[PDB]
Amino acid sequence: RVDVMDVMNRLILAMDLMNRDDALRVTGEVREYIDTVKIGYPLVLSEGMDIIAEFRKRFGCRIIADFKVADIPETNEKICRATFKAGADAIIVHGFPGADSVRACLNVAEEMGREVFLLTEMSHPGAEMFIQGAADEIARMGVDLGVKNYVGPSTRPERLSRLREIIGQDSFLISPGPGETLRFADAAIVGRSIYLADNPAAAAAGIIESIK
Amino acid sequence: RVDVMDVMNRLILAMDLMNRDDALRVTGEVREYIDTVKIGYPLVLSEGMDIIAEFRKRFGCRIIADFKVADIPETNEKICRATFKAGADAIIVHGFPGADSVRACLNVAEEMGREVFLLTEMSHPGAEMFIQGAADEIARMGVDLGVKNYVGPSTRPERLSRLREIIGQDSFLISPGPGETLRFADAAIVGRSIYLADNPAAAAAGIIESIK
Repeated sequence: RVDVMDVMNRLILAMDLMNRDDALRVTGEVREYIDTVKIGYPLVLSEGMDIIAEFRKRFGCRIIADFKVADIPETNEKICRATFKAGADAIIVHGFPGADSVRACLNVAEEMGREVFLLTEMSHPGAEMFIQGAADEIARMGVDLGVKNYVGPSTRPERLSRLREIIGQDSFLISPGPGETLRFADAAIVGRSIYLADNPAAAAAGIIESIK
Repeated sequence: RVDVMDVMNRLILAMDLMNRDDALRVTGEVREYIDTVKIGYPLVLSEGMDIIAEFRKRFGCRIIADFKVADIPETNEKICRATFKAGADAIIVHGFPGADSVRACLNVAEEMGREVFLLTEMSHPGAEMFIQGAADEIARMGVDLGVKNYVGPSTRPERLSRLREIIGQDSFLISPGPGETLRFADAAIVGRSIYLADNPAAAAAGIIESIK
């Protein structure tokens, strides 16, 4: 599909290291394989929001800010604006706080020509308490709102199938990573297997060969 | 109660401005009235995490990082660690992602001798979709885990009495403001009516008068 983003090799690097030197080094090594890097609070709080501009200027990669935005609408607006001003191409937002909080993010994205990803579900043990039960409704809330980009877990492939069912084949979906993840998701997110590898470039290359 | 924090005059400043000069100026002006300042991502993402150390060194105020932490346990750990390293006395965490994500924050707080506040409920319109229905259970989850500090809304006083009922009289509870708020909460949080006032110092003093 043409109106959703193109992620090189369907593989997104989760750059979860907290040290700038380490983060830049690994990312540089895999740039021939990956053009989209997901950055979280661990790195930006440790090293500064300026690191986003650094990734983009050094490597020309797309940056997804995995900030799991989860505040009231006014605060969400401010967070999204500060994040997009720093250069992020996209931001990941929680749906649990409801439609107004999501729309606040969509508004700033509209103003600044950036993207919003709705996080529908998480896969860590405690997610079963509240998140899993809300996930389908959060996905539908996104769809009813024209959200185009989603994040789903890939510890349960069949959940991805339900999610893909709700958001349609048109929507852009990314999920952690693998063969059956990519049967549902447009791109897989990979972290440790790359950034902790003795040879990250080889690790990335290896994963892509599997993706065939 | 002695094992819960003392907030000067039961009044917490919500420092929601995004530029460092304005933020420091207002906070300085109210330091005679307020010793506890809540700061959020809008300010720290715009100006850097170093601003926390600045508030503390300049004014000797307690800093609560309103980061609404809402990630998986490992990432929550890293977020709390970076935040406490930067000097925050306390951090606010979402309960919706479940007990393991909260406990991760409690672990780092235990290691570093800092505090965790559990956010039980929000009051913005979209909260009715998912958060309000989960609020009592999130509060009970906090209690079952010995969380001692809580954040609750103050747009519905009766919700505060429900929350106070669940967490007990021993727990520390903070909520937006203030007269009816302080029947239930230990301290009220105030933002705009102080930081946008032509005379913040007078605004603060004015509010404290009404609290007697």
